Amino acid sequence: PDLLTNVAENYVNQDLFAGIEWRIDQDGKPIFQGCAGVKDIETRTFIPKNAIYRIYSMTKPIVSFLAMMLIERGVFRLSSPIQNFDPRFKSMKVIDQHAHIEPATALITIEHLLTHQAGFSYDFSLGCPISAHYRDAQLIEDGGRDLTDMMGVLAELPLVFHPGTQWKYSISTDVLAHIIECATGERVDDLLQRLIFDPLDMQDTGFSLPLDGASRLMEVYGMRSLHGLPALKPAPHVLVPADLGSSHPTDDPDFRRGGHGLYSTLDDYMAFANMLLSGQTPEGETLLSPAVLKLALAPRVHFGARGMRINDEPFAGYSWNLLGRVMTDVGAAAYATHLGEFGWSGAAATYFWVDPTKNMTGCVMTQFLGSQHPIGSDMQAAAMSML
Amino acid sequence: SMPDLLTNVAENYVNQDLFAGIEWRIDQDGKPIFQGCAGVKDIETRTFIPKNAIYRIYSMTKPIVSFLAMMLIERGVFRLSSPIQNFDPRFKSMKVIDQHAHIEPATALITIEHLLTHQAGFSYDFSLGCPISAHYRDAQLIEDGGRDLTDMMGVLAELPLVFHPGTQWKYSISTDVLAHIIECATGERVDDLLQRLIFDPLDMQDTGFSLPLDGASRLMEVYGMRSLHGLPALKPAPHVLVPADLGSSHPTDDPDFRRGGHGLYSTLDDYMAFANMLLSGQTPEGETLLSPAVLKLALAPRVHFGARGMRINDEPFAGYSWNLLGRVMTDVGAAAYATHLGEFGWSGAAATYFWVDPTKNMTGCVMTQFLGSQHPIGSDMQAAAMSMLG
Amino acid sequence: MLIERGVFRLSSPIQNFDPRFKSMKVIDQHAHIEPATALITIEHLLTHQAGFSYDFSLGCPISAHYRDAQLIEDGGRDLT
Amino acid sequence: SMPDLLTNVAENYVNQDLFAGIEWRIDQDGKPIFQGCAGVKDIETRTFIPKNAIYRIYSMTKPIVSFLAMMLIERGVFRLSSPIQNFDPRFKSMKVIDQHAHIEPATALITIEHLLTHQAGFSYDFSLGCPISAHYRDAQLIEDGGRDLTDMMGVLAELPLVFHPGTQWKYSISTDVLAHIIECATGERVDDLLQRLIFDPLDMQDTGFSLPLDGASRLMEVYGMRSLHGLPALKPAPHVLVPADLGSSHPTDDPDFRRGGHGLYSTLDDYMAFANMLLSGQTPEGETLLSPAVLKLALAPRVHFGARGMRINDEPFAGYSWNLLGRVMTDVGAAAYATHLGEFGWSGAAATYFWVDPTKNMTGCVMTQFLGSQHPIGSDMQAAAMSMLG
Ligand SMILES: O=[N+]([O-])c1ccc(OP(=O)(O)O)cc1
Ligand SMILES: O=[N+]([O-])c1ccc(OP(=O)(O)O)cc1
Ligand SMILES: O=[N+]([O-])c1ccc(OP(=O)(O)O)cc1
Repeated sequence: PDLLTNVAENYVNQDLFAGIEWRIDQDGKPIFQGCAGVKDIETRTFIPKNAIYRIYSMTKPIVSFLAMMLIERGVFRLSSPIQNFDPRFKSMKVIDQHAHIEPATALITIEHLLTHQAGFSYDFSLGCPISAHYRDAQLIEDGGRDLTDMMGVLAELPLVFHPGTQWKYSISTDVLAHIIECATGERVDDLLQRLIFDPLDMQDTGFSLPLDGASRLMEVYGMRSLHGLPALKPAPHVLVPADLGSSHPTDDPDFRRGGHGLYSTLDDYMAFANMLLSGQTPEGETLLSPAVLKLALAPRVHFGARGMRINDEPFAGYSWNLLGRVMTDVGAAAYATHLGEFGWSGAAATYFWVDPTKNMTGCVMTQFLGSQHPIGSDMQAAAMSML
Repeated sequence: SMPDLLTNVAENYVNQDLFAGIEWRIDQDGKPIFQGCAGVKDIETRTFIPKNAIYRIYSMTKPIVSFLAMMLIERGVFRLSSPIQNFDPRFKSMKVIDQHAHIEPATALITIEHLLTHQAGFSYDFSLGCPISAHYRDAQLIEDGGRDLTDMMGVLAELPLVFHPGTQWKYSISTDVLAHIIECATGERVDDLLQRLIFDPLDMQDTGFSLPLDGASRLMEVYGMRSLHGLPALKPAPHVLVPADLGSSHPTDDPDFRRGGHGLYSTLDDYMAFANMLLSGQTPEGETLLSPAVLKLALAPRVHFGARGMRINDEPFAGYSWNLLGRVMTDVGAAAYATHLGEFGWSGAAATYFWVDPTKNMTGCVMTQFLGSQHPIGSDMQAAAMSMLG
Repeated sequence: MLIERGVFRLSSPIQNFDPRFKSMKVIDQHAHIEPATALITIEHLLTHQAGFSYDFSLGCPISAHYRDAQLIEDGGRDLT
Repeated sequence: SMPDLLTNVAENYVNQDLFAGIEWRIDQDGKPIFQGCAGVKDIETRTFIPKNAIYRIYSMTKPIVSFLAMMLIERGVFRLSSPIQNFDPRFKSMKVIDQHAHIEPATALITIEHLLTHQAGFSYDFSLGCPISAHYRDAQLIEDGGRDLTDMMGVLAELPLVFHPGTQWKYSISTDVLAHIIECATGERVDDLLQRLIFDPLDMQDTGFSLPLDGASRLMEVYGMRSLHGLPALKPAPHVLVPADLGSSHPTDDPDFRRGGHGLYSTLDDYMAFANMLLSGQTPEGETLLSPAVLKLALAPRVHFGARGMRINDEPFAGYSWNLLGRVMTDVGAAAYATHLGEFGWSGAAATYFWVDPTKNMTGCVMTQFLGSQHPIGSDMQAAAMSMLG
């Protein structure tokens, strides 16, 4: 049966998500797709054609792919120290949970940024020795602050471990976007447009809305604590519109970030996902060589007993490569997958995957912050089970 | 023939514009042997240090409330092993948070002993890098001095600890929890218990959580830029003699203000009475406040530290272990300033400091008011006194 | 099959379906008892990593209490 | 000037309906310095505590049988290193079981020293979570008091140990094994040996495994809900003053009942005679029961514990190590109630407790009958006496 529809319709019928779209492609063509629910529960408008989503950290694989392109082109390399491009990142310090501060004993590199092993953290990180100082500095909160200036403020704060030595999901993709700007003399949104979006015909993807985008923007729900005091337990899963403050503007021509901030559509994100199966456009234009794509996808960070975790939530059987998660042990996985399946997700519950063993890609688009229901993994499992 | 190094230290500090006013006294065999004063009550006015000047002693409150706990143990109200949840069920089912966002139930009950040793897993609002201090600040545990002790404890009780009770050491709000548990166990207020069991018998008439009737004109001005409850600083505040803003954390005339870990006003003379008593457990007249057996139980080294040593916000207390009342010198060859084996006492945020040295039958106290001092005046005065007493 | 059908998932805490399994404790061979520090999941049950034992388990810190409770012995008792 | 905290403790316990009747005595320099009684013989009848009241002292039997072992060592019957299998071949070829169902041969012989230190690997029927206690209960080792010591030991000998002899510590039935090995080595009965070598010389006329002829009317009633040999409890039995059913585990008039780890009846006065003797190894008249060298051998700390400390059924004995006769205080800074370095003694299941404190030439004993007390009356009485003796 159509497990994907059953999952999505159950979520809508239980008042857990307002609206959901999905598509799964094989060999670059749709084999499953659908939608459930509405754009917004307040007026129950149907999900529009080419509906627009805040994809949050699904921005990261895109910005990471751009960095790989610049590496291939010789702009910098995995081992390049970031201080070479912005000296504000010379002389970093490292703080610990016992209030001890000392100089970093290793320089932060491009590779560290792409692997979240640089020692940065995130404003919303619970129990973190530095997240209070991120919150005070409004790093995530102040969406109106130019990328360049936000980085100056971040650069003055201590890391939470010595670069290279541990893993922690972090604001490092934003650092990467900034370093890209320093290295190229170009803005990251312009680079993304020219090198990735245009070639893949992703006309609806950017850090601001298309001129006709307002009526297509999905409403966002949920109570997650994104820049306030980190919650000691998850907020109740209730469909109430989320307040994004000034963290995520719709029409700021200078808003650009590395770790979040893109608006996209299901169709646009599917084009990016399909490309990751080969490094080419559908017409056959190369965006990244097979060699460098293999370098980007190979498992690079391996995890101990407790596995990969973010705010203590597990990613069972996953390792980290230069673009996001990668399945390295089906016997440890918590939901259907195959060896080498890779991808990432976003705070508003958007999720995608690429499964090279099946030449398969999939994406679930929805808008819920702080979900207590792992819709992304439920939809991947459903799709896997339908092959 | 040794010169007066005590006066020299105090004088230099005042002449260097580092502290406004400083008073000190060192007693031996219960009688003053060195004493002095330097500077003024306040720098704005240069009013002279009044007779019986009054100081906010902050954590020098801790040895007093700890001593009261020991008296109650001696009297059978509770024991070191008593789980605090027996007296306040709000402390049943504690959780423990870590630096990786992981929360789990505590695997051990918090006891009276844990509170007196700072091994309960509590923290403090100003603790830099702490997995929970952000939640303390949001709750305004320290900032909101007007909140009753009992109500503040209800808010604290809902927060997780930062390690499992008994398994580590971290200087903390646990003495406030102890003051509260004392009230739960006895059905009395901690300020009344302190008044009747300690202050009255020792004639400490100027000591309490609010100013005496004639106290306002005797209150020393407090200086410095330490932030007691704001975002913890990444480096020490500059040492500048500017008056400190205490907000509403340390009221002068709130008849219900009472705490375990700070909040007392006292005077040099009153505190010396307490310190001298600690040499024997008796009042000068010979009333026993605490038997020699239980005083020995309280002073014996109880928490021992591992290479890193005892630290608070990463500042070292070199060669010190912890007993039920505060610090205790356990290795002179690791000490960072003059002392003798067994020397004990504590200090307060505004740079007040005292010690008791049983090998010399000596006590010492320096009183001053500076929050966030970059100069360890307490240890400098102790070292000076040690150097002067053979 | 029920996982494939979406009834629950490997990571589902069992207490979500029967709250009698909230607040489990853990015993050891030295008589020490403490609260469990992790919730039991469907995956734990399928892998025998939940911490349960068996009435007939020799040397087990809890099998005596299973035997006293007749868990295996009392076949007539309803599963629930 | 210190008030009578001993009477206060006892009184409160009786007035709170927590214990039926309590007697205590503290001696210094071999003469009574504090003493008293509180409550009644039995709550049903409220009969007053009789003269020379008799108590089941349970594991306060252990220091007595241990002391007899030391006398026999001094006399050359055996040595600390003697393998017990030399005296009873039933203890040849022991096995060791673990919590994972694995059984293997013991890699070391059990010695006299192992039995006196509870390091032989034996356990006890009531031990919660134990790899072997289920088999002890099936065998009715404790329950069947009517079974001769010699026969019970044959049944025990067939069971595996829970660790290899010498490698760990667990409070156990090993003192019963010792009593038995004493009988094997000497060809005499342990009760006769105790009578001749210890009770007679110390004039302990009311002490033995059966009641004196006029004993029944003097026997204190025993209360409480602890289950001595049933399925071990997952949490403490409620503390309720209801008479306890001892079944046939503790007969009053069985001329062959004798054990190493429990079973003696005694009186406060008789036990104080034993305790006082332990200060010197001599009778009041000056007969040597045990030379100073061997008494020192017996009292020196012999088993040292690792962070977790000494525990029995997970209850702590904080700051205590173990010597050949029972507990010994080795760190006052880890102690959970007042004491001095070197204080030693033991206690019994029905809440009887005694201590000897060589630094004060002091002994103390509290007698009461409550099985499974949730209130540590023994330690409370010790703390009270310590507080009263400077
Ligand atoms: O900017 N943000 O609010 C923000 C940025 C990144 C986040 O992380 P994610 O949940 O992995 O997308 C979550 C929130
Ligand atoms: O409440 N307070 O502001 C506060 C309490 C305790 C303190 O700790 P101290 O520096 O050891 O006195 C410091 C400040
Ligand atoms: O035989 N018994 O019933 C028995 C034997 C030993 C006991 O151990 P205790 O509590 O240390 O006296 C308790 C009970």
